[PDB]
Amino acid sequence: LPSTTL
Amino acid sequence: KPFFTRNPSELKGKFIHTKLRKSSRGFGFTVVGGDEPDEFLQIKSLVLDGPAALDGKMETGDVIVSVNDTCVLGHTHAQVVKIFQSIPIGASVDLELCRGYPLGSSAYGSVKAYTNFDAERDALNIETAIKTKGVDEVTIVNILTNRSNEQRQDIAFAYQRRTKKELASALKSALSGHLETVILGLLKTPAQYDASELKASMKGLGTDEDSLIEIICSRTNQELQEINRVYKEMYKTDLEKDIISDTSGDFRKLMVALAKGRRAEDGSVIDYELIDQDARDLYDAGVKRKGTDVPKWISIMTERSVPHLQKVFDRYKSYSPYDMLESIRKEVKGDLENAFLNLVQCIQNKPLYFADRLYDSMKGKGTRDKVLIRIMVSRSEVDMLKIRSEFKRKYGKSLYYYIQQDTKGDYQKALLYLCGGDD
Ligand SMILES: [Ca+2]
Ligand SMILES: [Ca+2]
Ligand SMILES: [Ca+2]
Ligand SMILES: [Ca+2]
Ligand SMILES: [Ca+2]
Repeated sequence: LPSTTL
Repeated sequence: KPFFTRNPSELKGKFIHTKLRKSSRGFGFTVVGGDEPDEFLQIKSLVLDGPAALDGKMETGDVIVSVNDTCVLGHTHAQVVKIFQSIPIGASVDLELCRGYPLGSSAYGSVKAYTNFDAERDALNIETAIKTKGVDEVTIVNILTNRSNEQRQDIAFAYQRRTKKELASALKSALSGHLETVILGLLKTPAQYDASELKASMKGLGTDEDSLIEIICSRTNQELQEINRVYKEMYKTDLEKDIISDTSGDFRKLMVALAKGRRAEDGSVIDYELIDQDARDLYDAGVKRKGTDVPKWISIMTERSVPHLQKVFDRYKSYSPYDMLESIRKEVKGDLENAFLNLVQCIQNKPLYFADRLYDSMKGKGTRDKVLIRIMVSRSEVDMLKIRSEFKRKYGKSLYYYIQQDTKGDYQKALLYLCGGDD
């Protein structure tokens, strides 16, 4: 599970 | 595994080049993938009125090919994220994006995103088909049954902008019969489709409990929150209170309870004590009891997780000489019996449940087109492949074959496209 806000 | 490549010459779709200026809140998009070694990085979402969305080129599911002139095919999520965060406010980033690979589709749907998707071309083609002398149904079916539901929302959007007429209005006027029902059903989002079908099943004292049961018993919590939301948007009443109007007794109780969609989520640990406890409780409440304690059945079957209930029904066979379905058919009757049998089928094997409903809709004189159509529309991007393999295992011939025998013309062709395979 790979999520991040850029 | 999904498709990967380190070489841009081997990427399939189309390429988008964009330049974004870093704002006080970053570039305004989240990235997914890049932990498994051979994994694309794809755009998961965009911040509305943020730099990426305001620019308008980036879209969800786009594969990130390169950043600032450096290929990042096969970069980890951590390496890429670092590249973005190092860019100072007011500096810009160049992004090469590949469009055509899917994000997050079901591996068990029959209908897949079309990879060379051109919403504008399809809108143009469907318009040309609608306005052909004696409507060109083949093209309409050929296109809409081989686009994903969200590509159809894009086609509808482009069609409305090109003609200033809604697509669904133009097709209602151009199509007729069961073909009309399929195509109009396909055009709705899942929540809109299920909401309108729920509405139609409650159109009065002539309530179609079979359809209300099928949707309410088979939809997951997530699916139901969305249904409860757009049902109130669409019909300016809560789904719950329309159920309270057109149902009564213990049947109303069980339908209200399921339709809330707050079943327990899948636990991480299997609870063997509670499994045996529930299995005991179900038996106590039914076969071994005078009459039957319906409230205890509603409570357990609507609240526990689906994997937990699968093990409860197995463990129940230790206690009852009749399994859960046979007990139901002995303890209750009518709409309540129907609802219970439908629910237990969905918990035990949801694809087999739909395969049997499809078989029932065709096996006899004529066709229960309403059920046949709703299942093929609603399940086509969900579990149609499991439904087909369950149906073939049990009935010997494919689902395709039964559709061919029961339906004809463009209606049949639309249903076979939704089915998938050539047989
Ligand atoms: Ca480059
Ligand atoms: Ca025609
Ligand atoms: Ca009894
Ligand atoms: Ca035993
Ligand atoms: Ca039949």
